Amino acid sequence: MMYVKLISSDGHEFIVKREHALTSGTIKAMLSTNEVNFREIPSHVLSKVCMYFTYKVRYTNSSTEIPEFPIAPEIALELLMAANFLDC
Amino acid sequence: MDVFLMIRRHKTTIFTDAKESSTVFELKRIVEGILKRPPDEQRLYKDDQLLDDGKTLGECGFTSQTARPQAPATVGLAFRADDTFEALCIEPFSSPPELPDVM
Amino acid sequence: PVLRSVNSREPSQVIFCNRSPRVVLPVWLNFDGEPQPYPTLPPGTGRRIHSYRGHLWLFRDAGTHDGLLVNQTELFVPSLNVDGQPIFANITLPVYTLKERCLQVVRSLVKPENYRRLDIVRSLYEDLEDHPNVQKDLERLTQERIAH
Ligand SMILES: COCCOCCOc1cc([C@H](C(=O)N2C[C@H](O)C[C@H]2C(=O)N[C@@H](C)c2ccc(-c3scnc3C)cc2)C(C)C)on1
Repeated sequence: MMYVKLISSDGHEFIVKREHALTSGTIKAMLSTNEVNFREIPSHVLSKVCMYFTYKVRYTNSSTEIPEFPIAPEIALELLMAANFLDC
Repeated sequence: MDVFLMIRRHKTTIFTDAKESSTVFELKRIVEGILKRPPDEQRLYKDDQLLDDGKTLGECGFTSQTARPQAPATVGLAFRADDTFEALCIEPFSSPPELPDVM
Repeated sequence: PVLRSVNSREPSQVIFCNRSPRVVLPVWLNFDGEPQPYPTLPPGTGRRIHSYRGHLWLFRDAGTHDGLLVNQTELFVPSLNVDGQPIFANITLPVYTLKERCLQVVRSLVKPENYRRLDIVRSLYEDLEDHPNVQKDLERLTQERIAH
């Protein structure tokens, strides 16, 4: 379907465009199914992952000046582990 | 001009974009297409402020400068639970652990 | 040997535009393929440069050596100036992978001696230590040209 649901370890449900979620090779495999559960990714990490998908889709193949993707120091370690698992 | 949003209710968060010129009502139609609830059973908020259906997202404070892809703006959502609207409730995200000594 | 500037001796005026929030390190690949570093560019700044046709340039973050794009690609080759009008070299941040961006932030917060003290998988420790390097990228770009 047009949108997919990504559920964090703490139960937050993130509804993102299917195309945006396909940025993650891991999610792309898990779908090919309209919902994915992440028992190791909390909401403060998964929300940032979804913001990254939006950022990536908006700024890839674009000549408009690309801004820095911000990562708070407090989330950096978990976000790194999540990015590594998600292949994105 | 595109505006990047997080439409939030309880433990639900929708990541979507919309035009700055698009209306609050048109955004309710987007929510309808996702969560299958009609606009009459929806209330949209910017912080504690209830948003009027005829107002544009730009008029509601959602501009390209404040609703970025990497830092989307939050739109609160409340549904009508049997003729009476529920209170706006947005469950906060989990807390990050304490910053290690190495940081 | 392969990735090197051509000694054309034909001047080409270029404007290096740092459209990134990083301090930029312009790198010229000399006639032997060796990277030669040039003076750094602060974040929103531009510089008029005297270079030559067929010369090769690449741009990196001056402090961390993170890769940057120039006109949406890795290498910049000054071309013929039409009407003496300079060639634009628009230096922008690439869309880094979320993994690479996380590695950058972690590298910026923890000293390299304390990478092993982080509670992460062994492969991620190695990923942090495999910091960006111009010589490694030149080897990679050279390998990718052979495939063609
Ligand atoms: C006219 O025919 C000449 C014939 O002579 C035979 C052909 O000559 C030459 C001359 C050269 C090279 C050369 O000069 N280059 C290499 C780049 O192409 C750039 C150029 C160069 O160094 N320009 C000077 C002016 C310069 C440019 C940029 C800066 C920067 S970068 C960031 N902030 C600053 C301030 C600083 C200095 C020298 C070997 C260094 O290679 N072949």
